[PDB]
Amino acid sequence: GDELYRQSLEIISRYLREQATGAKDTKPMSGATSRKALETLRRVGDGVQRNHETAFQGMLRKLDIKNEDDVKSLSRVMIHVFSDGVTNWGRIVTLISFGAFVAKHLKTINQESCIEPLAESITDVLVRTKRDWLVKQRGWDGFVEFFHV
Ligand SMILES: Cc1cc(OCCCc2c(C(=O)O)[nH]c3cc(Cl)ccc23)cc(C)c1Cl
Repeated sequence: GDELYRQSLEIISRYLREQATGAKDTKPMSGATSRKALETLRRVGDGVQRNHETAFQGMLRKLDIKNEDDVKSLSRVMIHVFSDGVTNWGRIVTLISFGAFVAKHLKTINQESCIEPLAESITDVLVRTKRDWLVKQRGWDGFVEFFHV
């Protein structure tokens, strides 16, 4: 995906590590288009883990994530849930927020090494399945606008 992929991997990766563990990545992060996306994501996102906790918990249970090898096998189930039907920014937040929910879990069991791979995985599925649509919304820029004020 090049630019779209590089940008999405940064937003999602930082958001997931931010979610499990505190704290920002101080490194400046080819655009402030990314900073604006992280913040929109940070605010619209924290609700979702709240509201869907039971369901999220159930899904994680089925998944059985213990190690890095398990994270590498999640793509098919991840595409399965994501690509059915209608696309919107809200569905994307849900893909990303679960990813953050899964990421928190990864930390608890001291597998924080797995988070980067989880992010790569999520970004692959997002850009592969929804690429054309995303380009149409202008990508991350379209995202911040859709949720603005
Ligand atoms: C990181 C990650 C994200 C995923 O998101 C799939 C699409 C979002 C979604 C949707 C959805 O967009 O229809 N419904 C969900 C329900 C639960 Cl319990 C969890 C996620 C969703 C799905 C999986 C399996 C994984 Cl591992």
